Amino acid sequence: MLNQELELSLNMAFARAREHRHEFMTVEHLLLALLSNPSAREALEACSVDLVALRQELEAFIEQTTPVLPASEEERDTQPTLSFQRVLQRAVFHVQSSGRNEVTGANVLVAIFSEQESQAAYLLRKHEVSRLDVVNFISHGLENFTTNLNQLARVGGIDPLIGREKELERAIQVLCRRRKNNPLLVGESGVGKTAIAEGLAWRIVQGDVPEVMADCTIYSLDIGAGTKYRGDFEKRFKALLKQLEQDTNSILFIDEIHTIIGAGAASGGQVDAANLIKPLLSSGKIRVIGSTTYQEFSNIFEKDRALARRFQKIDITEPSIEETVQIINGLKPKYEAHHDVRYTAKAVRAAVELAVKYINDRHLPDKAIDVIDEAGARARLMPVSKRKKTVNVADIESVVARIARIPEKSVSQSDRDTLKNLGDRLKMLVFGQDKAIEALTEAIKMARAGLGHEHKPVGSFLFAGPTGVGKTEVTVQLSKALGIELLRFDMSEYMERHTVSRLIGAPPGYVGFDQGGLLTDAVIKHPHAVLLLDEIEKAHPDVFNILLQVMDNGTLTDNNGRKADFRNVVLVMTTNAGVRAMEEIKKIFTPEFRNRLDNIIWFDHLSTDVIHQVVDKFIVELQVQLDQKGVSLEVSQEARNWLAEKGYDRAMGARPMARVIQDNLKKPLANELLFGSLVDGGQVTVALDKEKNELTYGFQSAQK
Ligand SMILES: Nc1ncnc2c1ncn2[C@@H]1O[C@H](COP(=O)(O)OP(=O)(O)O)[C@@H](O)[C@H]1O
Ligand SMILES: Nc1ncnc2c1ncn2[C@@H]1O[C@H](COP(=O)(O)OP(=O)(O)O)[C@@H](O)[C@H]1O
Ligand SMILES: [Mg+2]
Ligand SMILES: [Mg+2]
Ligand SMILES: [Mg+2]
Repeated sequence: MLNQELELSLNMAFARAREHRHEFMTVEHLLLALLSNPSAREALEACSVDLVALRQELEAFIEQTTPVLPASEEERDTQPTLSFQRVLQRAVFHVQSSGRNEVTGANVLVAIFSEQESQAAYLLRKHEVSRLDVVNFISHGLENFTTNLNQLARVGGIDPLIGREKELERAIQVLCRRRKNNPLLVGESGVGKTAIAEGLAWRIVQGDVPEVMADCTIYSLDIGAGTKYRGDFEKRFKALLKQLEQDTNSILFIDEIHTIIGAGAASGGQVDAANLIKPLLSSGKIRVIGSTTYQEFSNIFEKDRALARRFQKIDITEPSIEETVQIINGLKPKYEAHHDVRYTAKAVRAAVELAVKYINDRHLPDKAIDVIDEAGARARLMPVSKRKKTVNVADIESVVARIARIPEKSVSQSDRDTLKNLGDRLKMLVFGQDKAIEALTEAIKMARAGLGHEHKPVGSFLFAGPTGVGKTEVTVQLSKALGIELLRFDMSEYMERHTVSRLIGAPPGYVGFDQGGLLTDAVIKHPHAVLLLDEIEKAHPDVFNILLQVMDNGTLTDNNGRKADFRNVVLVMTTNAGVRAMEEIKKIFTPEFRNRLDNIIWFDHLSTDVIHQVVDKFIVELQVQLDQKGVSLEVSQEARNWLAEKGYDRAMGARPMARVIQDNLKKPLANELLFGSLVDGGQVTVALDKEKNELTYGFQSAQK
């Protein structure tokens, strides 16, 4: 009774339903199959129907609503619904009563119109295909950015909006109010705030929005944390608003509304320009849909108050797992057509569930769609594009793992050579503190070997010991040996309320300087770094609380929802407080603070031999400069003793050494190097006049 072609179309649709593992074979499956059927195809072509858009809409609906049934034990196969059987039976009855030999796809197409409450019939009417059309065929033959969203909808620049009926209903209801007419979509990034504004414009086009909003057109404004860079925000915006307020039912969508208003301007329009237009202050009234995040609504919008009261807040919550699975299932056919691949039902669910578990700084549905797009694209890298089959979760897992992070590079070469030699390298610049450097390098190597927490700084150290023994020098050299930036902050400048009777008397907040800008700005600008905090004992308790968060979470929150990632930072805090005796450090710093440290790196006093090594180091540096000028510097043992004695103090450590070397070894050579015996090279002998306790200087030209 049915055509060969019809029966083939049925088999191909039956085939697709058992590989997608659909439990039901529906009327929408039938219409979809009819798109491959020659007679039904030609009928739809005669009515000028874009078969691809119909293909996409049917497939999307089928995937969102058809239950999948792959599991274990006693279960069932693919089964035609009562309605499906009803349609085919209606076609057979019509055809037999009409005097025709066989049922064709076009006859089934006529039968589908009688399924009044079906999605298939709904889509046919949406595409303006009338039942009569098939019967007649069977028998015979603002200026630039992303503006007019209504126009974008008429073509296909806007991706379809799945679900979120309640949110759309609430936005429409808000726009319909006499006062407080402006919806303010509030939600996290990636949740779908822009998608809802855009999805509304589509509803206006479809006429799925009541008569009062029929003439409405949604215009999106050219936005994208504070705007004021050349032109004239005052007149251009005024001319824009007058062109919108030009007697029309125009809705102005302003994405990221927290940009223009709430923060801080520099001009004289922004907040004040829009404020006039909302109620009435001209000869019209406009409506605005805003979009912002939860934190930007509470703070800069509601408290600083730009226009907060004129807006109606609509909470746009992150979709659930199942709601997101429905969203991906509804977009899936467009991704499959683009990537030439098929995503399994299990991969789709895995994309959503694994993104929820491991991509924690982002939100659904955005992060799940990115994973799906990325997995489809990844398939192109493998030869041509390996279709996939009854497994695909493993692909999703690789993609999610790449997004959740993996930045390696610590194996057989380059980094290995520096880490293995760090101890020795630092021991060449800093003496008398082998243990300190050893413990420091053991901790860097441990973290570089992938052993440690991901949500914590590379290392958190408290460098304790006496003044001028190598604490600052070690961290400065550590940063140069690692090849990373050195971010330095003095905690004596962050005590909050101690320095004022002198002249520097501007301490408002201080913690405000670390937060509101400095500390975070420096860490965002230099993710890989050594963060040195001098004299940590003088810091204000608010700084310590901030430091506890850094050591616990590896992140800071400041400068308007900014994230300072401390994951690749070596935190070093130096203290003089105890004076290495170790029990004194326990009293000064709380157990809570001390137990979050990876190590309290102890630094000892300098020996007489270490002080002599510091002197030699200063002398070699000078010899390097002098040797390049053909000048040989020799400093006698007694003179080295003299420099050691003068450049070291128990209370200052080796702090006075630089000055002492400069005054007694560098300055006395200046005249001879410029206009004396050393002009063309030569020798300098520095000795000690014993019973005078003063250095001796001998010169000889490169004229022996
Ligand atoms: N309900 C939805 N249906 C289809 N796609 C959605 C839906 N919600 C969000 N998206 C998509 O997820 C991504 C993030 O949505 P978007 O509107 O940009 O989030 P937001 O504006 O809140 O930051 C976009 O690709 C958007 O198309
Ligand atoms: N351990 C040492 N090895 C080599 N030079 C040192 C050593 N200790 C001090 N110095 C010299 O003295 C100066 C002061 O050292 P520094 O690390 O800044 O002291 P502190 O331990 O108070 O932080 C350094 O710049 C360095 O020139
Ligand atoms: Mg957006
Ligand atoms: Mg200081
Ligand atoms: Mg110090």
